[PDB]
This record gives sequence, structure tokens and C-alpha cells, in this order.
Amino acid sequence: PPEPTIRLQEDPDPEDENLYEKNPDSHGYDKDPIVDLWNMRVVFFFGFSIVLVLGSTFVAYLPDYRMQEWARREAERLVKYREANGLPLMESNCFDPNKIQLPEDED
Amino acid sequence: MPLVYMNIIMAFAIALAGLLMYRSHLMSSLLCLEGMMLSLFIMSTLIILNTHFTLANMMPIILLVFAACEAALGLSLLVMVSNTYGTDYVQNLNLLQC
Amino acid sequence: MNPIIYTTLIMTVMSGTMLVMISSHWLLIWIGFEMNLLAMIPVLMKNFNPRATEAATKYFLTQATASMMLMMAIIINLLYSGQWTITKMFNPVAMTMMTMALAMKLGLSPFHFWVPEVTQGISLQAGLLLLTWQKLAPLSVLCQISQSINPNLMLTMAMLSILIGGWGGLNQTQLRKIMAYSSIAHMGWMTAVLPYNTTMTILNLLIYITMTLAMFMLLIHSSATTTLSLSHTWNKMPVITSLMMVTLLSMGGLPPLSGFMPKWMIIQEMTKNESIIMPTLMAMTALLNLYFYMRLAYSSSLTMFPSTNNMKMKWQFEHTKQMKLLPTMIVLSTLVLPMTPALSSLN
Amino acid sequence: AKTLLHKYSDIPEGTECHRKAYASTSIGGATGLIVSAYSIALKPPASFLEGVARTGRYTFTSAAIGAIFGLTSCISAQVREKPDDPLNYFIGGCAGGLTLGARTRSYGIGAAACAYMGLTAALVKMGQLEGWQVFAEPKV
Amino acid sequence: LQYGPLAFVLGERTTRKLTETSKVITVDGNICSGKGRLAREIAEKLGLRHFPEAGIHYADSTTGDGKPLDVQLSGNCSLEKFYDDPKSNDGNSYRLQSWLYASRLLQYADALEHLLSTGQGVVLERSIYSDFVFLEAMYRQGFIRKQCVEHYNEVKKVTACEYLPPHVVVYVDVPVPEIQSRIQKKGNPHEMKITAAYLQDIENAYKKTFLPEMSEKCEVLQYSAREAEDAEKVVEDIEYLKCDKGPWPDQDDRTFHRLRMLVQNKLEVLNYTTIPVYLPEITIGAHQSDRVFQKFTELPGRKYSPGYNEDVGDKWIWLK
Amino acid sequence: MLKIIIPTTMLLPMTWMSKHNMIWINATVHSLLISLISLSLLNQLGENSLNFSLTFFSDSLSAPLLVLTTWLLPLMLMASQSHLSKETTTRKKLYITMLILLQLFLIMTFTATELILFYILFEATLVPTLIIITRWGNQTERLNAGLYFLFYTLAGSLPLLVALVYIQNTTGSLNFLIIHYWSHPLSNSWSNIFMWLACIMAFMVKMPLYGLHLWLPKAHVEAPIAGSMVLAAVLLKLGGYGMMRITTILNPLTNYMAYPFLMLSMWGMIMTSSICLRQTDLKSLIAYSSVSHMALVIVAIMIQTPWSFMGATALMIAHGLTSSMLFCLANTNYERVHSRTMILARGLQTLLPLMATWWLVASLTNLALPPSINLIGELFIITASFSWSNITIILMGMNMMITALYSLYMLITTQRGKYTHHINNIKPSFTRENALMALHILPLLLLTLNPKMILGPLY
Amino acid sequence: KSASSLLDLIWLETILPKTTSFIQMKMSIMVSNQKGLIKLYFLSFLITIMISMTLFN
Amino acid sequence: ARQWQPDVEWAEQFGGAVMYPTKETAHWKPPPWNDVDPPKNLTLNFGP
Ligand SMILES: CCCCCCCCCCCCCCCCC[C@@H](O)O[C@H](CO[C@H](O)CCCCCCCCCCCCCCC)COP(=O)(O)OCC[N+](C)(C)C
Ligand SMILES: CCCCCCCCCCCCCCCCC[C@@H](O)O[C@H](CO[C@H](O)CCCCCCCCCCCCCCC)COP(=O)(O)OCC[N+](C)(C)C
Ligand SMILES: CCCCCCCC/C=C\CCCCCCCC(=O)O[C@H](COC(=O)CCCCCCC/C=C/CCCCCCCC)COP(=O)(O)OCCN
Ligand SMILES: Nc1ncnc2c1ncn2[C@@H]1O[C@H](COP(=O)(O)OP(=O)(O)O)[C@@H](O)[C@H]1O
Repeated sequence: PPEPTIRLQEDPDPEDENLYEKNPDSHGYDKDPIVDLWNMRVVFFFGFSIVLVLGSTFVAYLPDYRMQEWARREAERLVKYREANGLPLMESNCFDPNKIQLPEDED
Repeated sequence: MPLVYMNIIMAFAIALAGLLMYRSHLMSSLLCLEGMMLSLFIMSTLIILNTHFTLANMMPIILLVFAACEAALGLSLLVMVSNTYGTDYVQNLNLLQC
Repeated sequence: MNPIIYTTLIMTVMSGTMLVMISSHWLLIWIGFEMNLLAMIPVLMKNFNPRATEAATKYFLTQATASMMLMMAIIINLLYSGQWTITKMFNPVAMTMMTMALAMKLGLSPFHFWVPEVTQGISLQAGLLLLTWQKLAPLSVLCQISQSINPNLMLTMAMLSILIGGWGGLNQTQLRKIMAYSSIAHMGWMTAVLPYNTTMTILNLLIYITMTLAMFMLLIHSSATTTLSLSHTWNKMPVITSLMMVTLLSMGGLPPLSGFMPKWMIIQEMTKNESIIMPTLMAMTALLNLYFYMRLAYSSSLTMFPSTNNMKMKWQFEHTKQMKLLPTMIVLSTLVLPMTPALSSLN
Repeated sequence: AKTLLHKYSDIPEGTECHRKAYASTSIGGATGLIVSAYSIALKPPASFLEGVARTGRYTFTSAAIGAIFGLTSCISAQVREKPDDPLNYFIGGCAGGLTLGARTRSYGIGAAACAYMGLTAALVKMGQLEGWQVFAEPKV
Repeated sequence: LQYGPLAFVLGERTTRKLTETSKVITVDGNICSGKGRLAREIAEKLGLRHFPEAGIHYADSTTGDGKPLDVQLSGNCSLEKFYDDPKSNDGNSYRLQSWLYASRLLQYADALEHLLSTGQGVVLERSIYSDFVFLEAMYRQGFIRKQCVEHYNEVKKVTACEYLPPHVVVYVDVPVPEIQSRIQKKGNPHEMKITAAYLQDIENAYKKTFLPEMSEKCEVLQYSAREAEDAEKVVEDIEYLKCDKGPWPDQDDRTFHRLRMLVQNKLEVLNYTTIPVYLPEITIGAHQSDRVFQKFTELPGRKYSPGYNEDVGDKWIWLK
Repeated sequence: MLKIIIPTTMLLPMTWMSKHNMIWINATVHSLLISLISLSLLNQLGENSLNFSLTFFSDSLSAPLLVLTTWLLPLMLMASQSHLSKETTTRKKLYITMLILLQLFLIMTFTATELILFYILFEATLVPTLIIITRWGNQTERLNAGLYFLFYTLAGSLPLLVALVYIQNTTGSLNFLIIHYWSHPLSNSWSNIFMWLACIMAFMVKMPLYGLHLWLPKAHVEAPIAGSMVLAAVLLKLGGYGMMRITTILNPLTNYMAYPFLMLSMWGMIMTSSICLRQTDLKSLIAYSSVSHMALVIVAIMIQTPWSFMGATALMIAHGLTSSMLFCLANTNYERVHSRTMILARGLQTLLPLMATWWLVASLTNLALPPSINLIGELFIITASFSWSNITIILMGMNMMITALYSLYMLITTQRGKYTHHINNIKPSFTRENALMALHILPLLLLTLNPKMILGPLY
Repeated sequence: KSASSLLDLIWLETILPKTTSFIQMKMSIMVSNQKGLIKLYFLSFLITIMISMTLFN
Repeated sequence: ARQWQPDVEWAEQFGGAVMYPTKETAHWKPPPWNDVDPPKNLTLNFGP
């Protein structure tokens, strides 16, 4: 069996490289310290300072396009009107029956 | 539709079936093709002559000519195939398989 | 051969196709088919070897039988009506024999057996020409008499072609046989919409022609005819493998690629005529074509196969002969889905 | 041709069990003979006698499958007193699948055949009820 | 106007260039024989073009700049290692043999292209023919396995079935003790380790196989050490003889056109030197292949096409 | 809507023109800016919708998904920054291009005023995901995984296309607005039954349903970290969005047809939660947890009540964020240990305390601790199902108990106990990873302050 | 035993993916296994021509 | 530590004449690398 016991010419599997040996204060972003530091800074500034704070403030103070206060005030004025005249609050029929034309069965 | 046309079409069908059986001898395949051509010529000639389609009398000759040229081409191919094996056996052409 | 002779033969093939396309007489259509067949054989036998000669003689046998059947159908149609013009077929099974002859010319199932054989035997350029240009004339004739077909027979043959292409492509290692089975499946897709809309047939033919041209010219650029031979291309031309994988994804019918446009349209057209089961079956069968395309893509670009030491020398050389239309073909076969409504141009 | 289809379809589903079984057996024999012809044309096994034996085996298998499917489908439809119900066709199909499996002598294949045939028969009955067209005529 | 079908159609026919002095000649000899001197003298006297024997970095001398590249980027083998440890574990021997055969194929293609394009003849050292003898010897000495010679035979058949053999084969015959003495006098420390059995095997493979096989399609001039000293007699023998037995007489314009299109476009010449047959000596893994290809790309004038490399100094890129 | 789409398209030339060492910085900064721009879509109305044009419209169902899709890209880049360090610049640019194409396809999918355009983009999302899985995966099974992830999807989606065009031949339109305003009841017919199945199964395969969930563990385990995040966070929600959009035309046939799928989901959540208990793989455990949560979302959509829809929307958003965070944590462990087995690396709280805190928070939010939005969606779905039938509460309680069990099991196995002695290559956690977990977790606890932003159009 | 191995790893895998792979592989082997003899192909073509002449009319 | 890439054993699966070899197709051989197969003057005696 003169086979070399090697299936092919393969590079040996490299060992994992640690970013902390060649650069303490490594931030885990890049091997180049300057690119590393600036990547950390841009990530922190645009993620935490810009989006997370300003976007949260923007969402918090969104104008009432869902018309919650409008609906509340409409309901208050309507119930004030109906309590005054004694109408029985909300009617059971959403649409008035006189404008509906039922089909006569005659069965 | 008369009986002579049926007989000619039966001859064409028999020649086609013989071409499609393929016992051996690709030369036999060429012979079957030429038999089908002869049947086509005969029946087209009968149809054209019977109805007095004067101009269509060009059509048979043309057909013949063209088909005969085909035969030549086929013959040439056969020779080259034989030039590889020495015989025109059908089963010799098994190098290509689906 | 002599370049003048090759040019003359190519022009004769094109002239035969054009004579089939522009003529209104059945005899002239037969003559054009005969001229195309006559000029096609030496193109298939440019590179002289026993395999090429065998493929050429098989192709000649099939095409001559188809031509004789076509002439027989013409003669019966003349017998039952003294008409030579290409119109409604005017008769029963004379039309059946015309459909069978055109199916044998196109390679539709069950007359598909010659396509893988001839494609494997001949070279890549001959395969390109055979699988691209040799479909125009029979498809044009079918489109002209599309109001005459029996829809049952045409639809049966189209479904059989799709099934056979899908199943046969799964077992192939040679690239040319894969191309042949892909052609069979695409022809099956093309002919299943002929009874309903010939415009969709022509659109599918254009898309398939563009995709097949891009595929074959990529295969010619990276001169490999086998899966393992193609697996070595990444170590010399990675960009070719990437474009090849994108083209393969397009050929599988994946949106938003171009190959999705025909099937989509066809399916839509087929639902306009209350046909629901058959488009569904067609899509489920095209999944097989997609599978073997994906296997080829796996072997080609998505994984890096072992190479050889001699390949290093090939790193020092550049392709002397370049195909000008390859980038345009790739772009057209990949990125023209947004331009779909332009099919109103009656392409 | 369509003669066998007409013969099978003309008979009412809940009556004439024997006639339905005969029509189904005829259709099965026809398709088995066609499959045997295709197999012989594509693959000549060893000789004339082996070929005719294979033809007989395939034809009798297909005829048996058709017979079993028809009797079960018709008997179930008659006893259940609910004609035009795909469930009877399913059961008939399931029975047919089981007999194929018994012929080939495999529980898996028999089990597989029963499930698939039951589905195909139910789909065919549903298409007959709803008018589904496998080969749609050109409309627009 | 780069040569192609258009040039052939218009004017370009290579039969009119042949003036009975093309006569491609290959000079063959054993190791440390004076075949190179005889080839150079033949080329000088007959007015032909001499091709020095192809080495490891022959291909580097024809592409980009003529300077050789790194050993790991070009060849991945060395003759010094083969001389030192002919039975090395990493399969360097057959890797060397395959790379050398491919280099010889490229050199033969270049020589044929020059002959067909200019009409001037060429003189070559050991060609793709007779390259097998080393392989043969390497098999009998136990340096390489039978799978290596089988792969070599496959590649040699598929490649060499496309070319015209040389018009004249010149052989210099020297006894083994004499070139052992010449090897000792040479002064190369790695060459001192060549055994007598290896040289005897090379010489046996030459006479037993090469000369009888070339005799039926070429014209052979067997010479010894003494009468190979004078090149005048060799040139007189070359001029007196006329070749009418090989494949050259039956060639014509179209065959020459096909051969010229084949010898150009070296990528197709070397197409079958990398067939997907996996021998552990020559196959290279994906990771090493990727790393080495990336290193080759990072070479100064190799990232783009020859005329599109800014770092080398190519200008007007954006308008080419 | 183009104010979001055009910058996403411009992300590609910027990525390809960037310097060899500035691709990550540019991509991250501009993706964060695009997310900030997309935040403007959250201003919805109680009226119909935000109909920008004939092609794209927004909704309070579409807006949270769009915001999550935009926000996921910077996190994907930050997590992919680690294991792509030894990669050539061209291939890193190609990876970023795949991510950008995926984001663009998702953005155009979620607006999609028309159903055929929705289908086209819904399938267009397949290609970049398949390439990412099968090209930048580590093991040899990735190829197989890709095949599964492809064909399953197509097996469900090709029938849908047919159904879609069929509808356009009868109704005359596929626009969502016209479909809603002109909806007509579906007669209980076999043809209508199969139309229902064709419309439904394409989206049920992507959730995935319990019977059709086999592709998900393979695809999640084999894909790289960015692929796992995009699969678990957004791609699973495409099916829920599709069902929510398409169930309008299926009534009243949904009442009868929903029973098999309701049974499958209600039993499959229990089955997959139990499967999570016996798992030797972290990624497989997280994938099966995703399957359970999406089974609950399927139940919610099938019940078809307003509370069901609100709870389903909230649960999709919450599960996306939580599953992405869990996958990131497991990836941080794997990049140190290179094994991806739970039992091997133990006692990590002693070595990495802050990472243990991140693990605890992620497990707590996966366990549906109130008042997290996970719990809000869970509780809304449970209440709607209880109104549907009072016996569902047994299955939901079982699911909650098993969920808590396996979540705390995963936390305790990896963080608590005694450290493995021979494992000595565990370096301190980088700033990048801690920032990644913080950016995953802070939006959840901010959204619990304003739940109505993720409660859908039925709020 | 049941949820993980019996159902998820075996039977749910057996039904949809494995059965499809087996059926497609068997059909591919059946269809693609042709010995390249034009005799068999021509006999099949004749059988098909006869069947279509006897069935589609 | 490194991404898995196909080895010789994986690649040898795709080197056969067809996919899925069977007992009937086991004897099939891949076609030659170049599509050329090996190819594998009379005398007359005029007497008196
Ligand atoms: C480290 C230890 C602690 C130190 C810090 C001590 C201080 C603690 C205080 C922090 C939390 C304690 C609770 C105090 C709550 C006060 C703030 C709260 O009241 O405001 C909320 C406001 O918060 C926002 O509504 C929620 C935040 C927005 C969430 C969006 C996420 C940010 C986008 C980033 C990408 C998103 C990714 C996920 C995709 C969806 C509720 O507002 P609302 O009652 O209504 O009305 C506001 C006033 N109006 C009437 C004028 C409108
Ligand atoms: C693999 C993991 C899960 C995958 C997805 C599974 C979910 C899909 C299951 C589909 C749901 C059921 C399909 C049809 C439901 C209709 C209701 C029917 O089952 O009930 C009776 C129907 O009776 C019988 O069921 C008839 C059908 C019997 C044949 C069907 C096969 C049964 C088992 C097959 C299951 C295999 C599924 C997977 C296929 C690959 C009611 O009797 P009837 O009043 O008359 O019919 C009412 C409907 N009408 C009005 C339109 C006529
Ligand atoms: C994850 C993999 C699962 C695969 C998805 C399977 C479920 C999808 C259903 C199967 C395909 C059906 C597509 C139907 C397309 C919609 C069109 C439609 O519904 O119109 C019907 C068409 O209905 C049909 O034709 C249905 C025929 C089905 C043929 C193919 C059957 C495929 C296998 C079905 C068995 C499996 C059933 C359950 C599958 C669940 C998933 C496992 C009406 O037809 P017309 O003739 O035009 O109406 C006039 C007369 N009233
Ligand atoms: N096919 C081959 N295999 C291995 N080594 C070879 C081969 N061909 C040539 N060489 C080496 O090339 C060297 C030069 O050859 P040689 O003719 O002996 O010297 P010189 O060039 O001075 O005449 C020698 O050391 C020889 O071993």
C-alpha cells in the first residue's frame, strides 16, 4: 500500500484569531483599531442616540389620527343630548328600518 | 373515397410499420422510406390527374426530385456509419443511450 | 470545414426556415423543411467523430420520417378538399398525422427519444443551433393551423412532454442531455397553450430561446460538457459560475426572474378557458426541472469543488474568442419581468 | 376509445353491480394491455413466452384492480343509500388499492395504493359532480 | 486583424508560406547529454528558430512579464525535491511530471503557431513525444504509482491526438558511464543523487519504445557523442533527406487552418490537462485552491486583462 | 412609499462603491437611518388605510412589520461582522447585497396593494434566503436544508398562484380594497373547498403548520446567524400576513374548513413544546419554540375574531424580536465553542455575567412574562379562543407550562452549574455583542409602553 | 420517543419528503434507462401512432 | 473553524455516467473526455 494516506493537497485548518491579543480595547468590530473605534462610535450614536431616543419620542408624541379624543368627545356630546331628551341611549338598529325594504314572504 | 386510395394508404402504413420495426440493416430503413415516397407519389399523381388540376402536375415531379436527394444524403450517412463498423447493423449504434 | 461553406450552409438553414414561414402553399412549406434538413446535417457533423455521425444519422432518420408523414397528411387534406393553402385542416386524422409529424419534428413526447441522443452526440455549438433555431418552423406551422388541432391530443402530448422532461432530467450527469430534457419540458409547456393563445406560445418560445442561448454560450465559454468538468469553473472564472447559477434559477421558473413570465402567463390564459387541473399538474411537474437545475447550481457555484494542479497554468491565459451577445442574453433572460405587458406587441 | 367510458357511465351508480364490474374490468384489461405493449416495446425481457407471460400478468392484475374497485364502489353506494357521494368511491378505490398490494404482496405498497386510489377515485367523483374539465375546450 | 475565419476567407493561406525549409525538428537525448548544443547549432545553421527546453516556469515566460512567478503559484513542484527524495510522501514526483508534460504541450503549440504563421521552421528539445520515458523510468524505480501513469496516458492520448508529429527526430546516443561522469563533472549537488538504474531505465525506454514508434511516421537520425560534435554533417543529413511518409504531405489549406485555430487560444490547448480525475498527488482542495487563486489575482499585472491594469501603467483604460 | 424603497435600492451602489474596510460602517449607518425614516409609517388612522398610490398602501398591520424588517438589517450586519472577517471583499459585498435584496423584497411585499404582486415578491424573497443558506452555511447539511426550505414552500405556493388568477377571472380584480369592498360569501361546494385549500396552504406552510414544519429546524440550524435571524423574525410572519389578508374572501367556508388546522396547531404547540424539553441542540430548540409560537398565531388567525387578530399581530412582532435575540445569544456561544451543543459549554454565568443577564432577559420574554407584549398577544389569543370554546384553556395552560419549563431549562443548562474545565478559550464578551443584545431587547420593553402601536388594524 | 423520534424524525419525514424522493427517483430511473436502440423507440412510436389513431377519433 | 467544502468522495458521486446507478446501469461507462472513440488495401494473385 504505497498510498500517501492523503486524499488531496489541503491547507491545515487555521486556529481562530483572537482580537484581544493584538489589540486590547478591541470592541469586537474590526482588527484595525481606528476602524474598530469608529464602527463602535457610529453604531452607538445611530442606534441608541438617534433611533432609540428620537424615534421613541416621535412615536410617543404622534398626533391623534386614530381619533380617540374625537370619538370620546362625540360620545360625550351625544350622550348629553340623549340623556336630556330621554331617548333610550343607543338604538338596537344601526340603520333606520323605514329606509329598508324587506321582501314580503306571503307564505 | 375509392378503394385504390385505401390500398395506397395501406401500402404507406405497411412501409411505415416496416421502417418502425427495425430488425437490422439501416439500408432497410432507407428502403422503407423510399417505399413510402413511392406510395406518396402514386397517390398524389392519381388525385391530381383525376381532378384535372393542371398546374398541380408540377407537384409530383418536385416531390420525387427532393425525396431522391434525401435518399442520397441518407446513403452517404450509411456509408460513414459502415466506415466505422464495416456493417450497417442497427444494434451497432448503441454508443448513445438515453 | 471551409468558412465559406459553413456560412452558405447556415444561410441555407435560415432560408429554409424563412421559406416555411413566408409561404402560403403546403408544397412550399414541405420544400422549406426539406431544405432545412438538407443543410442541417453537415452543421451537426462539423467535428468529425463517430458520435457526431451517429447523431446526424439518427436526426436524419427522424426528420425524414416526419417529412414523409407531413407530406402524407398534406395529400389526404388535398384529397378531401382540393386546397393547397395553409388554413383549417378540413379533415379528420389527416390532421392527426400532421400533428404527429410536427410533434416528431419538434421532439414532443412520445417522439422525444432522439433529442437527448442527438444533443449528446453533437458539439455544444451544434446543440445550441439545434435546440434554438430548429423550433421556429414547426411551431410556426402549428400556430397557423392552431384552430384545427384536436385539443385532447395536443394537450396529452404536451403533458407527456413536460412529465418526460422532468423525470429524465433527474438522472443526467452530462450537461447536453440536461439541456435536451429541458428543451423537451419547455416544448411541452409551449404546446399546451397553442389551442388557447398562440401569442403565449410565441412569448414562451422567445423566453426559452433567450435562456437557452445564454445557457449554451456560458457552457461554451467555460468549455465543460460534464457536471464535474463544470465544477472546476469556479477556480478560474467565478463570475461565469455566478451568472450561470442566476441563469439556472431563471430557467427554473423562480420569480422575480424572467423564466417565471411564460408559465405564469400560460397558467393565467389556461384559467380563462376553465382549465384548472392541468396548469396545477404542469407546475407540480416543473418542480422536477427546478430540482435538477438546483442540483447543477449546487455543483457549480454554491459550493467549491476540488481542483487540479495544472489549472494554475490556465490562470495565465485569457479567452481569445469572445461572444458579444452573451451579456445581453444574460440580462434579457434574467431581468425583463417588469416589462411583461409588452407581450401585447404580438411578439 | 370512448365506448368503454360510455358503457361505464350510462349505468346508474346504485344499480346493476355486475354490469359496472364488467365495464370496470374491461377498462382495466385495456389499460393493462396498453401498459404491457409499452413495456414490451421499450424492453424485450427475454423471449416470446416471457413477454406473453408478462402481458398476461399485467392484464389480469389491472383487470382485477378494476373489478374490485367497481364492486366495492357500487356496493357501498347501494348499501349506504346516498348516491353521488365521493366517500363510496374512496372506499372502492381503497379496496382496489388493497387488492393490488395483495397481488404484489407488500403491506407498504398495499397501504400506499389504498390511500392514493381512494384519493383519486374521490377526486374523479367530485369532478363528475362539479363538471371539472381535464381537457377544456377553447373558450375565449 | 487577429487570425480567424475572416482572414482565411480574404487572403490568409499558409501553404504559400511553406518554402521546403520549415521542417520542424525535435532533438532528443538522455540526461546531461549535449542535445541542447546540437539543437542550437542546427537552428543557427538552418536558419530556424530554437526553442529552449521547457521547464517549470516556461508558461510564465510567455504571459505578462517574462519573469518567472512563485513556485506555489506556478507549478507547485520542484526538480530539486524530486532529486533529493524521489519517493516523497506529498506526491511531488507525478505532480512534476504532469506539469512538465503540460508545459511541453504549451511549447509545442507555440512552436506550431510560429511555424504556421511565419513559415520559419523550429527546433525543439524533448517534446510531448518522448516525454513519457521519464514517466516510464519513474514507474520502474518505484517513484510513482500505476494510477499516475494511467492518468498520464489518458491525458497524453486526448491531448496529443490533435497535432502533427515533427518532421525529423534527432537522437544523441551516449553510454551511461559517460553521462554519469558528466553529471559528476557538472557540479550540481542535486544531480549527483541520480542512480545508474534510473538513467538506464530512461535510455531503455528511449530505444525500446520511442525510436521504433517514431520510425514509422518520422525520420530518425541516431547519433553518438563523437559524431554529434560536428553540426555540418547533421545539417547535411537534414537537407539531403526528404519527408514523404508522415502526415505532413497530405495536409492542405483547410487542415492547416483548423490546426492554426487550434494552436492559437492556448486555453483550449490545455483544456484536457485538468480532467476531473482525482489523483491524490495532483488534486487540490477547495480551501487551498481558493487561497492560491486569490494570491494569483493579487499579482501586480494579473487582476484584469493584459491591457487593463492600472498599477502596471496602462493608461486610457476608460476609453479602451 | 418610495421614500423608503429608494434609499434601500441606493444601499446597493453605496455598498459596492465603499472602501474595502468601510462596508460595515456605511451599511450599518445608512440602514439605521432608513429604519428611522420608516418609523414615520406608524402614524395610522382609524379609517381605511394609508393609500400612497395605486401600487403601494400601508396599514397598522403592515407598518409594524415594515418597521421590524427595516430594524432587523443593522442587527444582521452587526452579527455577520464577526464570522465574515476572513472573507474577501467581493464576497462580503455579495453577502450585504443579498441582505439588502431581501430587505427590499420584504418592504415591497408588505405593501403590495395587489395579490399577484404580493405573490411575486412573496416568492422573490426565496432566492436571497436560499443563496445565503446554501453558500455561507458551515456544515454539509446546508445544501439539503436549502432544498427542503425551497420545495416545501413551492409545494404550497404554486397552487395559490393558480387560485389567484382564477379569482381574477371571476371577480375581475385582485386589488385588496376592491376585494374587501366587493366580497361575497363562498358557497359550500367542493370547488370552493379546493379554492379555500389553495388560498390557505401556501401561507400555512410558511408559518409553519405542525404537519409541515420539518423544513424549519433544518433551515434554522444550517443557515448562518443573519439567515437564522431573518428566517425567525420576518419570513415566518409572511404567512400570517397572507392569511390575515386573504381570509376575507374565504368566509363563511372558514368555519367548517378551519377544524383540521385548528386541531393540528392546538396539538402541535404541545408536541413541539415537549420536543423542546429533550433537545441536545440550542438552535433546534429555538426553532421548535418558534414553531410552537406560530402554531398559536395560526390558531388566532383561524378563530377570526378582533381579539384574535390583535393578539396575533402583537405575538408576531414579539416573537420576531425574541427569537432573533435568542439566535444571537446562541451564535455568540458558538463562535467561542464551535460545537453548538447545549451540554458542553456550562456554567457561563460565572465567566460572562452580563451575557448571562442578556440570557435571563431573553428567556423571561420568551416565557411570556407580563407586561411584555409576548404576554399581551398570548393572553389576547387565549381569551379569544376561550370565547371560541372553553375547553381550549386546558391546551393553552399546558403549552404555557411547558414553555416556561423549556425556557428555564435552556437558561439553566448553559448559564448555571459548574463550568467545563477543559474549555479555556472563552474570551470576555465584545462591545459589539452586548450592543447587539441591547438593541434587540430595548425595543421590546419600549413597545410594552405603547402596545396599541402593534395591535393591528382591529384596535 | 413519540413526539421527537417517532413522529418528527420518522413518520412526518416518511410521508411528505421521503415518499416524494422515492417516487421521483424510481420514475427517473424507469424513464431515463433506455439502451439507445432505435428499434425499441421506433416500436414505441408505432404503438403510440396506432393508439392515437384508435383513441382520439 | 472553517466552512465545510466538498471533498473528493463527495465529488465522485457526480462522476458517473448517470445519477442513481442501478444493477442494469452499473456497467455503463462515462463517455471519453474528448468525444472520440478508438477506431478498433487488398491483395490479388493474377496467376497463369
Ligand atoms: C438603569 C436603572 C434605571 C435608570 C433610569 C431611571 C428612570 C426610569 C424611567 C424609565 C421607565 C419607567 C417608567 C416611566 C414611564 C414614563 C414614560 C411614559 O409615560 O411615556 C410613554 C411613551 O412611550 C412611547 O409611547 C413608547 C416608545 C415608542 C416605541 C417605539 C420603538 C423605537 C423605534 C426603534 C425600532 C423599533 C424595533 C421594533 C419594531 C416594532 C407613554 O406615553 P403615553 O401615555 O402614550 O402619552 C404620552 C403623552 N401624550 C399624551 C402627549 C401623547
Ligand atoms: C401532512 C400534515 C398536514 C397537512 C395538511 C392537512 C389539512 C388538509 C385536510 C383537508 C380538510 C378536509 C377536506 C374536505 C373537508 C369537507 C368535509 C367532509 O370531510 O365531511 C363530510 C364529507 O364526507 C366525506 O368526507 C366525503 C369525502 C371523502 C374523501 C376524502 C378523503 C378522506 C381522507 C383523506 C385525507 C388525506 C389528506 C392529504 C392528501 C395528500 C361531510 O359530508 P357531506 O355533507 O357529504 O360533504 C359536505 C361538503 N359538500 C357540501 C361540498 C358536499
Ligand atoms: C404544503 C404542500 C401542500 C400542497 C397544497 C395542496 C392544497 C391545494 C389544493 C390542491 C390543488 C387545487 C388547486 C385549485 C386551484 C383553485 C381553482 C378552483 O378552486 O376552481 C375550482 C377548481 O377545482 C378543481 O379543479 C380541483 C381539482 C383538483 C385537482 C388536483 C388535485 C391535487 C391533489 C388533491 C388532494 C389533496 C387535497 C388536500 C391537500 C391538503 C394539503 C396536504 C373550480 O373549477 P371550475 O371547473 O372552473 O368551476 C366550474 C364548476 N364548478
Ligand atoms: N520529463 C522530465 N522529468 C523530470 N526531469 C526532467 C524531465 N525533462 C527534463 N528534466 C530535467 O531537466 C534537466 C536538464 O536536462 P539536461 O539535458 O540533462 O541538461 P542540459 O540542459 O544542460 O542539456 C535535467 O536535470 C533533467 O533531469
